[PDB]
This record gives sequence, structure tokens and C-alpha cells, in this order.
Amino acid sequence: LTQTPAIMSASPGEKVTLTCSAMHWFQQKSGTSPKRWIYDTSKLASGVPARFSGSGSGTSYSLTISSMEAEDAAAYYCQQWSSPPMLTFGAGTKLELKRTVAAPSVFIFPPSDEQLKSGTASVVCLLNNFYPREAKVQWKVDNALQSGNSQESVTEQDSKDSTYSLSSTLTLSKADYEKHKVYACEVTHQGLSSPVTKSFNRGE
Amino acid sequence: VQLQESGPGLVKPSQSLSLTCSVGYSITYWNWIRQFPGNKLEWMGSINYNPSLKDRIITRDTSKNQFFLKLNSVTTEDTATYYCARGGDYWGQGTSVTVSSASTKGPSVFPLAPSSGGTAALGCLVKDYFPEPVTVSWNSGALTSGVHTFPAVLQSSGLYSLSSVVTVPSSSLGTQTYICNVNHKPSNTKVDKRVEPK
Amino acid sequence: XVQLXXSGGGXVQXGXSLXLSCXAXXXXXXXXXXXWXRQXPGXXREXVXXXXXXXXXXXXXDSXXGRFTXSXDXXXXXXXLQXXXLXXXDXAXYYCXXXXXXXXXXXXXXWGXGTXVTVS
Ligand SMILES: CC(=O)N[C@H]1[C@@H](OC[C@H](N)C(=O)O)O[C@H](CO[C@]2(C(=O)O)C[C@H](O)[C@@H](NC(C)=O)[C@H]([C@H](O)[C@H](O)CO)O2)[C@H](O)[C@@H]1O
Repeated sequence: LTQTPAIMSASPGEKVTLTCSAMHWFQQKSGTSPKRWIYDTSKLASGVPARFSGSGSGTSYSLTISSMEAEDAAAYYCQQWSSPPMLTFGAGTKLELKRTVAAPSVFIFPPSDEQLKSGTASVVCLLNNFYPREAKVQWKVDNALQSGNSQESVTEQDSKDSTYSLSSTLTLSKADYEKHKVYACEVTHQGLSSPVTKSFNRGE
Repeated sequence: VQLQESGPGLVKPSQSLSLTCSVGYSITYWNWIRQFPGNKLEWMGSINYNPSLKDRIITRDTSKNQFFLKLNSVTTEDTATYYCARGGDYWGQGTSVTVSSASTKGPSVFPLAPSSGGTAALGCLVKDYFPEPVTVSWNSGALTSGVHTFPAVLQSSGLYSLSSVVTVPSSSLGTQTYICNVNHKPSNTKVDKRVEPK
Repeated sequence: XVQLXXSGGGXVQXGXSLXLSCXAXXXXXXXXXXXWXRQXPGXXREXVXXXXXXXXXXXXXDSXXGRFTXSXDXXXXXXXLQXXXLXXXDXAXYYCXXXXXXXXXXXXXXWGXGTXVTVS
């Protein structure tokens, strides 16, 4: 089962349709158990508001919201049973609340002396309160692009301003850290006409 | 109908993962379904199996109205949240199972100091701990606005690392003290790390 | 090879409308997001709006939300910015750019010449 789109951004009030290409539909909010939402293609489960509906047949099914509500933001998984006895889920579609474009605020943090005394340097790049979710973070050490030595994590959509935040950590040995001068993180986002670079010099 | 999962949340690799589900309705399909960190759902099996796992995978006991999952020779890829369910209409709460060789270790808390508009960012890096979770507060709970505590990442060392940041007015960097309070119960470690500008 | 040519700007009264267009040449614009930005003489280029690929919706800046609308014609390989309830604060050179990254990270490598919109 292939779900389209992977991520759906909708304003409160839009008609929204999630397609399952090849029906059962489950809703899941972050951290909670999946709940049966629309079973047998179009039957609404207990507690499901009337704005939800299901349609489709054969190789194409769809879940439809007449008027998007804020509480409808969640992951939606389609699930099928085949009788080779197999119970298969789809990759799920995230239905998020759309807001206005906000470019991230970029900050950089050099490693502390405490961590350097242990032989490791962690440089942290923060992208604060941006939307939409898509962005790109590139680590550059003396203009050399880093690869395979960073890890990032992203918060859930903020319940107040509907933005995302991203934290990226570049980890090096103290020796490799002292072998270079300029440490920078370069951020690209659709709200930016040109990439934003935040950098520092190791000695300063 | 109510289903509840129980069992250990930490199993060593190549050992056995055993989970019990207590079931409001009789057992005469009842499924085990897991969700990976990547949020992919996978049906494992049912008792009244998925070919991807049939070689190492479910029993039942009617005296206490429980059915059980047995997964042998676990690897780190088996780290997941496990749910028991009746068909697809009633799901359990789910239990997180971490498959790791790591041992309990408290975290190191390093400062992310603010330096050179009117908004500054600072925080704390909580690095090299095991297992999940840690909790982070700011100024003993007095500072919550602008706080972002990120999900932990699993490093190649097998230890977790996360960051907790907060944005503040720049003019407050000389007048307001900022302390992050990190708590890691499995190691009984508690750190109050002061973040001073550079 | 890619080239972008914007058109449709001009002198308009406060509270009226405009339909700016941008034509793409030497490459198809069907697999990439097209983004409108704008610049005042002594300022920097601020994002105005973005239209992703078809069925991937559009997004807008806060200063133009509800008043502006972005759309695409993949057949004519063109993008369009409809501007309603124009205020004098919208007076700028409007540029169009192509996001080269299919994952919508906005690798803005190709830009147009821009068209002057003055509202008075
Ligand atoms: C009232 C109600 O919700 N009825 C459902 C339910 O009916 C159950 C039936 N009366 C029974 O006790 O057997 O479920 C129906 C779906 O039934 C299947 C299916 O064919 O899809 C039976 C399969 O054997 C089962 N497979 C497994 C591995 O459990 C699947 C599966 O449970 C679901 O696909 C999970 O979502 O359900 C039908 O939905 C009725 O409306």
C-alpha cells in the first residue's frame, strides 16, 4: 500500500483527500496507540466526527475530510487484509496544520571546555521556529563539506505557532577539531532567498 | 474491551523478548503489531504469522485471559513499540522495547552558551547516557516559554544524546541566570548546569 | 540554459489587482517548485510565495496571506502571482526563482529579471 501524499498541509476549512494506492484507515497522534477510524472502506468508527468519509475501490481508496479541523492533524494509515493470509499497513500520511511561511532562526554553539577535556568536540546548529518542514543543513569546516559525522533531530509541530525546530550536532575528535579554524552551518529553506551561514573561529 | 501490555522494556541482543497482554471479552484474531522508531507499522502475528518473522515468533492462557508474544534472537532492529490488539478495533496502550547491549550510564551536561538581533539562544547538551529517558527543565520550571527539548538521537557509541535550547531577550543575558535541570532516574543522576554567555 | 522572464508589473492604484506572470525557458518547470520573492531598493529580497509541484499545494508569507495567490501552468511552463487588495507597501521589484531541490529545500539557483510593481 502506497499512501499519497507523504505529508499533507491543510488550512482549517479545506477539503482534504488522502489516497491509498494498491480499505481500512487508522488515525494515530504522536505517542498514542493507533485507533480504527474508517473500517470497511466507508464505515465510520465510534466517536469519528461526520466530517470524515471513505471512498474508493479496486486499486485506489481515499479518506476525505469535508472541513479540516485543528484536532484532525495526525498520521493516517491504510491497512488491508489478504486471504496468502497477510495483514499489511501503509507508510501513513501525516496531516499537519498549514500556516504562513517562516524562515528558521539559525544559531551555532561551539563545544564547551568540559567536553574538550574528554577528547570530543560537539558543535551544535539550531534552526528555530520555521515552516514548512523541508530544509537543508550543511556542515562546512574551512569550506569543506562534512558528511557522515553529524546527527539531527526535529521537534513535533508546535501546538502554539505550528512551527518546527531542528537541532544538528557535528561530532569530531579533539585532535580533528583543533586541525581546523572556521566551523559553519549553512541552512537553506524556501523562506530564504539565499542560504544563511552561521560560523565561528575555533580560537575565538 | 481493554488490552494492556506488560513486560521488560530492555532486552539484550540475541536474547528473548517476552510480552504479556491482559485482555472484557473472550478469546474464542488477536494480533501483535509493532511500530518502529520510523513510525512504520508491521503486523507480526495473531492467535485465536508474518513471513518476515515466522522463524522466530504467540501463545495463550485462558485462566487469566491473557495472550503472550515470544520473539527470540533479537537484534537492534527489533527496538520498537509493541501493541496488542483484537483484530483492528481495540488496541492496547503499547510498550516500548529497547534492544541494546549498553549498560546504565548517567549523562554529561555541557553548556550551549549564548554569544554574538534582539533574540539570543542558549541551552544544554545532554550527552552519552543510557537508557531513555531524561527530563530537562529550566530554572526549576520557572522558564518554559521558548523552550525546545529535542528528541534524543542514538549515537554510534550506543549512548543517547539530546539538546534542550531556549530563546530569550538579549538584554536579559546580563541580568537573568539560566540553569538547566537534567534528571536521569535509571542512573539516579541529577545535574543543575548553569549556562553563562561567552 | 534555464532562463526566467517575469512580466505584468506596472503602476496601480491602492486597493486594486494585478496578475504577474513568469515564463520559463530552456527547461521544464513541472518537477520543481516556483517561488516569488520581492525587493525594495534599499532592502533585501523577502519571500512572497511558493507553488510546489501539482498537488503539493502553495505557501505564503505573512505579509501577503489572504491577499496573494500563486498558481502554475505546467503546460505553458509558466507561473502566476495574483495580487489583490494591493497596498502601497507592496511596491517593489518582484523576482521569480526556481527551487532546484525536488525535496523543496529551496536551492534557489535560477532567478528571473524581475518586474517593478508600484502601488500609488
Ligand atoms: C462490528 C465490526 O466492527 N465488525 C467488523 C469485524 O468483524 C469481525 C467478525 N464478526 C469476526 O468476529 O470475525 O471485522 C471485520 C473484518 O474482518 C477481518 C477482515 O477480513 O478484514 C477478518 C480477518 O480475519 C482479520 N485478520 C486478522 C489477521 O485479524 C481482519 C483484521 O482484523 C482487520 O483488517 C484489522 O483492521 O479483519 C469487518 O471490519 C467488520 O465490519
